[PDB]
Amino acid sequence: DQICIGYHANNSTEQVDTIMEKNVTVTHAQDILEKTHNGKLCDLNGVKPLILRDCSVAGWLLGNPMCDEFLNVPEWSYIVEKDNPVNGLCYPENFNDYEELKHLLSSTNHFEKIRIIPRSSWSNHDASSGVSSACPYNGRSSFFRNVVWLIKKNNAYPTIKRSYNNTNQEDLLILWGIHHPNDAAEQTKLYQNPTTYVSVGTSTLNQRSVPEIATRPKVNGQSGRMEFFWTILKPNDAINFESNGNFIAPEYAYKIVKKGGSAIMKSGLEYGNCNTKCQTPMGAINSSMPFHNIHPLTIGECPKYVKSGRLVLATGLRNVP
Amino acid sequence: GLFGAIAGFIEGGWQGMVDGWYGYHHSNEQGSGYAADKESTQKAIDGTTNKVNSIIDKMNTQFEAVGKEFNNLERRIENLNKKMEDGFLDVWTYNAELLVLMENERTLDFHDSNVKNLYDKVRLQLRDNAKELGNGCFEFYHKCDNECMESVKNGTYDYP
Ligand SMILES: *[C@@H]1O[C@H](CO)[C@@H](O[C@@H]2O[C@H](CO)[C@@H](O)[C@H](O)[C@H]2NC(C)=O)[C@H](O)[C@H]1NC(C)=O
Ligand SMILES: *[C@@H]1O[C@H](CO)[C@@H](O[C@@H]2O[C@H](CO)[C@@H](O)[C@H](O)[C@H]2NC(C)=O)[C@H](O)[C@H]1NC(C)=O
Ligand SMILES: *[C@@H]1O[C@H](CO)[C@@H](O)[C@H](O)[C@H]1NC(C)=O
Ligand SMILES: *[C@@H]1O[C@H](CO)[C@@H](O)[C@H](O)[C@H]1NC(C)=O
Ligand SMILES: *[C@@H]1O[C@H](CO)[C@@H](O)[C@H](O)[C@H]1NC(C)=O
Repeated sequence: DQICIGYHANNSTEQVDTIMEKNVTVTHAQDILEKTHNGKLCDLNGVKPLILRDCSVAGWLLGNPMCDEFLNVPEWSYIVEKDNPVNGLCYPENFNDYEELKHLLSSTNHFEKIRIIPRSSWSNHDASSGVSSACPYNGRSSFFRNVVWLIKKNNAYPTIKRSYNNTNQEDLLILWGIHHPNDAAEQTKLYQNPTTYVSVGTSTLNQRSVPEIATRPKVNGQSGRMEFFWTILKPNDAINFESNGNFIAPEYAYKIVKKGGSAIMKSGLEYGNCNTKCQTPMGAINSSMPFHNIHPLTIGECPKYVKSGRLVLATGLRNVP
Repeated sequence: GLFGAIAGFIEGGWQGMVDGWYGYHHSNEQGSGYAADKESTQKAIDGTTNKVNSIIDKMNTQFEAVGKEFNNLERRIENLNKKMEDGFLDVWTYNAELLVLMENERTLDFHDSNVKNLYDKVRLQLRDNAKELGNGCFEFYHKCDNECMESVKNGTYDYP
């Protein structure tokens, strides 16, 4: 008659690693690494992202005519931009502190567009002829819709003096620019006055820009360039613009809503008509696992990212036949 | 294993004991059978469950990368950013893999120790009333039945 002490065994094929030995088969184990995603860009907790498609942030904010899909975008969860969107600065040029503006976006969930300076407000300047073949629309010369390329009128460009007070509760993002002509002859034809500038002042901003009239290689058929600027006008503060030429004036600006908590994700995917609580640039994640190895740049409530290809914890004992 | 029981002085496991991780297999007149020891098994279960939970919870403050962009004349800070994010990713990946490797080893030895301690507990019981075969089994001198067997497992077994 006997009594024996023993331990469990099963047909488990599960394996774990240890410092002294790899691939130890055990009776029970727990995988703690999520390795799958749904290959789509989804709404984050019911809120759809802003998918910029073929438009860059600049093409959207300035109003490139090829970007009308984004003239009045609604609240978003996250923003998706492609690596190299084709529609950005249709008239070639530079956008000052562009990456800082993109970073600012990443902490907001909504830009509500408002008209701070009516285009009909330019009585002594031509507010219609400022168009270019570089920014076509419906087969004709057009221009960024949110700003105005002012041109001389009746062979004169009287000095502009405009002020705008932010009577809203939200910070206001204001964009404007200056045109750098290809030569003196062009300076005269568009603006009449030969020596010009664009000065801008707020309680904190102090700036005076001068056109650098030169000849460069054609980009989108233009050898001239536009240079854009931006500032944040605080509630109750005012912005003062003065220029006797080359001014690309604001028409529309954006009220900023910091419901805060966004991200600018780089991806070529389009909207997948799905909903998730965790999004990556490669697809969404839906899991209880504590870790994932999909991609490091995620948004929402996600597992912890690691580069591991495998992460399995032993729970049971060594499985001995 | 560190405690020498599993795949040790008790050469193999029992496919026939599906009631738990550790247990007994008796043999007398009435018959034989396997019976998992619910006390040590559950004690093991609570231990492992807490371990899994602790590991997860300790891995809740890991680093989280954030997207930023840099222009053509900001390559040094762009690289600083990149090295820093990759840097933390590598640190946390290392922490996760190592913690799992180390605890897996401890988990295996933990089961080994539970078996060894269950065996020793029994050995102490069957003081001089049974013969230690040295294979994890005890052969009684004077016959022992189902009531007697149940006495050992009952932890009640004692001539008293
Ligand atoms: C923007 O306009 C507002 C509203 O008119 C100005 O603020 C008010 O100014 C008056 C006159 O000094 C004060 O008595 C009020 O108390 C102000 N109201 C507020 C909301 O503070 C403001 O000065 C203008 N901003 C600038 C920089 O000119
Ligand atoms: C469980 O422990 C008890 C002692 O607490 C053992 O003693 C027998 O218990 C049963 C009830 O399960 C009684 O009917 C018997 O009369 C007890 N022994 C005698 C003959 O006095 C019991 O053997 C242990 N295991 C079981 C359930 O048999
Ligand atoms: C035995 O192993 C097979 C393959 O994993 C499994 O499907 C089956 O359920 C196991 N037997 C048991 C315990 O049911
Ligand atoms: C561990 O087992 C897996 C089985 O898929 C095998 O691919 C791997 O090479 C093994 N590693 C070792 C220690 O050889
Ligand atoms: C994740 O999967 C579970 C199981 O089907 C489901 O209940 C839950 O709704 C899913 N969550 C999302 C947002 O996909």
